[PDB]
Amino acid sequence: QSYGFRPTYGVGHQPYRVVVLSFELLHAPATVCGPKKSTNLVKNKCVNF
Amino acid sequence: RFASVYAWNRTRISNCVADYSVLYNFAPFFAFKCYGVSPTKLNDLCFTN
Repeated sequence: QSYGFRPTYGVGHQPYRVVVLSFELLHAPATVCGPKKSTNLVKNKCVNF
Repeated sequence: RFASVYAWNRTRISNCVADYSVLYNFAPFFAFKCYGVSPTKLNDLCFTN
């Protein structure tokens, strides 16, 4: 049924465009990633991976 | 004629089926925060008063 909007409506009735981002950071092959610079890889030495 | 805060208006509710979902169009509802009782499943609760 109709969901009409009028500018004269007050708060709580004005349209509220909503975008919700769903993540799945569950340990699995990761693709979408942030802007962190990749460094060289080092073996047999204690590091903060 | 909403009463002033110093003399607030108390209203008795008696035997009735109160649907807490038709009141969303009665007020702008800037904030609908609620305490121990949640309005989500409120329509499934029976009150002494």
